[PDB]
Amino acid sequence: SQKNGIATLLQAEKEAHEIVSKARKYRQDKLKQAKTDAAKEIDSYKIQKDKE
Amino acid sequence: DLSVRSLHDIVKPEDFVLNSEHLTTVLVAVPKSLKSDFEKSYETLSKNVVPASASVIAEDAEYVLFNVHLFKKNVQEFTTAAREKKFIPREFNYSEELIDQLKKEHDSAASL
Amino acid sequence: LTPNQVNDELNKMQAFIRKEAEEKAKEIQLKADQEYEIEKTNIVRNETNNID
Repeated sequence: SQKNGIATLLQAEKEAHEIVSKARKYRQDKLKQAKTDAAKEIDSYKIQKDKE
Repeated sequence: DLSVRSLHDIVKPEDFVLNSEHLTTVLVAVPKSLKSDFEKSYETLSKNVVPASASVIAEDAEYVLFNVHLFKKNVQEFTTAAREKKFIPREFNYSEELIDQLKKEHDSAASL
Repeated sequence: LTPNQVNDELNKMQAFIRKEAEEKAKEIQLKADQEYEIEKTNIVRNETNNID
């Protein structure tokens, strides 16, 4: 057969697809928020110098 | 010869479940007399065997055919052992893009 | 052997697939945090000099 020790592995690898997709999504979100923080901290630094 | 013939009626998804890889199958063709070397090696052969992957699958009355599904990490042991138990190394899988080639070529040769 | 113990090894393998997926996702998150920090610091350093 092919339904013993495989279909359970099929569900396992579908869960693997889901988990790796989660990790990818966290990669993109971390990158995006990294750039956002980089752009906003410099903005605050700028709003300091005009007041200076 | 029944060992060199390119089979086109036993390869199927139901025995070649080509999907997200977990296993590694292989076809076997052994004479009838040596059937004890494989039958009595039902599960002492090695680890990582697949249930119903050694039971009766197909018999040609001269060779016996199965689908030896071993996992995708411990292929080394059975690959090494295949050279001392007379296993045919013809790596076949469910791939119509090659199955159709032989039939089309034979018919075209006859027609030409 | 008996079909049950090979089934126990099968269970070990369903556990293995998910364990490996979780491990790789964890490593992905770790390197995600590292790139978070480094990328955020880069533009911060650059602009702290440009605005100066």
